[PDB]
Amino acid sequence: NSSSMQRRDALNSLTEYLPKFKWKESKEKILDIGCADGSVTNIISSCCPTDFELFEACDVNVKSVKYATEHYGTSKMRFRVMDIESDLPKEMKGKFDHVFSFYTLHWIENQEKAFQNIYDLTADDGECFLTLLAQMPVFNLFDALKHTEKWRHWLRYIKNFISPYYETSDPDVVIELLLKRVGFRYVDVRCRQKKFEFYDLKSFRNLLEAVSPFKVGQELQEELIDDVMEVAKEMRIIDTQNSTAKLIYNLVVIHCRK
Amino acid sequence: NSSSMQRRDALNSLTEYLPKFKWKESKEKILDIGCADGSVTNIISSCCPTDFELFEACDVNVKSVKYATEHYGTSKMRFRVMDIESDLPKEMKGKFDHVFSFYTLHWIENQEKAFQNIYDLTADDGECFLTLLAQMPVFNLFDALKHTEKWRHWLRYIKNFISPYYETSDPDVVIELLLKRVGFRYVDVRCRQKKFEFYDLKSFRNLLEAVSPFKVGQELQEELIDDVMEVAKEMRIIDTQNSTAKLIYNLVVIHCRK
Repeated sequence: NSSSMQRRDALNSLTEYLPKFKWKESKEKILDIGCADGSVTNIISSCCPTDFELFEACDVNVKSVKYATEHYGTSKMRFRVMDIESDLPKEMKGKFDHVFSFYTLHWIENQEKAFQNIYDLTADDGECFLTLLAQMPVFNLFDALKHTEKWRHWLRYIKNFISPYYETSDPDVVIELLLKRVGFRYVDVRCRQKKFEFYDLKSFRNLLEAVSPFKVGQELQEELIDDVMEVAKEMRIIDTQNSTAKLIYNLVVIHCRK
Repeated sequence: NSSSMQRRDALNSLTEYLPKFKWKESKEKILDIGCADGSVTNIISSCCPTDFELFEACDVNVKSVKYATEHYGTSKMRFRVMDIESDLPKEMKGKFDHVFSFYTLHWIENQEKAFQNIYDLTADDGECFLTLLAQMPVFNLFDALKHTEKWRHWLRYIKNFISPYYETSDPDVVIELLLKRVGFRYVDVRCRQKKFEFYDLKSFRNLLEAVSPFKVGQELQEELIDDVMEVAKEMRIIDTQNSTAKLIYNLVVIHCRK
């Protein structure tokens, strides 16, 4: 049960960039896109040196984890279920002075919609701090499995989708070009190479079981992840001699203002 | 219910210094002095890029909060009740490759004992990352109340104690001199000026109620903290016109090796 790399990365990126944004607000309404567990939300709020006396809003699509935090993240700092790929509830358009979107580790289908939503959810002279993934071997892992002669036929009807910036050259400029066109006045995108090591394959298997894009039966789910773990060895994502797994991935840190 | 300044400070100091220490260990046993809520312990573990497959040990003196986290911080990463001012359980002498001690906000009676314990709890070529408080108006606040003609007589038998480094000039050199004498081969002590603002007096009162060094009856505890809040206005720790409270305090960041 480790979501640690998301938590570690959310943390290091937040701390590194805290000094770079200006709050200069008497009241303040802050939104956190892809909250999941409130572990990050709870440290964000404490690390934010501003008033935000109420309406620290946060959303996720998985509604079990959201409610699980509604019980734990506590009151007088709102929780919600929401998708940023869905059409915007106009009620909260331009409601938030600060938006946080740390990477989800679920493949996103439509980016510019999500970016346009981040643009529409932000008030004026309001800041956005987003991180997302340019290269992530976990995505490459499942994609390969989707293309094994065993599974290729049965997962054909599942949509791979496309990121206009994922595993492209200079994803930082691509995303900068996109965000300006969406209307963002200030933007500052940087690539950060990250490494996360799993010291037992059981920990690695639990991530893949959490992240699997595939809806196999309780019957098959074992067999599926067994074959992903095998593909992971072929890919050298797993060290077969150490029984370790190292993820080398590229993080895109977006700091922008409207 | 905000322990945020301890959490915010633990965080910023940890992240800033993560790149500066070398793990270079195959196994690893890590101890966290003054754990309280496992909020910091849970982010430390995720931010530590090392094996520590088991024996991530942690202690506090208040046994309700410890058990409260034993239920929440989960298994295969040990919890314990312990005081670092008490005589060392030899069982864990030189057991830990990394020791963390983020400041407690309770006045410590004996430092060199605690420092000597930090020295005895650490294995060889093992790192210590400690933060503690050089100047903190909260301590000055209660001290003044201890010396009001109303309370002076009734709190006379309570011990004020002394820090050889607290509200001294160059506390950084004093603590460096002490830690070397304890035996530490590498030491690197720095002063960090910190500011934390409370935007309502109710939040401030809840801290003081949590931190109060004084054992007044449920009957009197209200009257006591009412008088601390009044002393806080006299001290200009509380802005009477904004109904805010700003804490300007000095943090001592210790990075050392045996």
